[PDB]
Amino acid sequence: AKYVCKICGYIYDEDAGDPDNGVSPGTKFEEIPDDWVCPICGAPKSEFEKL
Ligand SMILES: [Fe+3]
Repeated sequence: AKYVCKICGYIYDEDAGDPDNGVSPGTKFEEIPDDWVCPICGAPKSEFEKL
């Protein structure tokens, strides 16, 4: 699945993950640590919406 950051437009793709910030490819959005934030704008997970 893909989620968009409502603040800046960054797309979190579960297939790509966010390796530079400790999230390997395949990690579901729900499993990402609660302290992880948008790598572009710093928005918390609450500001993402599932596409
Ligand atoms: Fe963002």
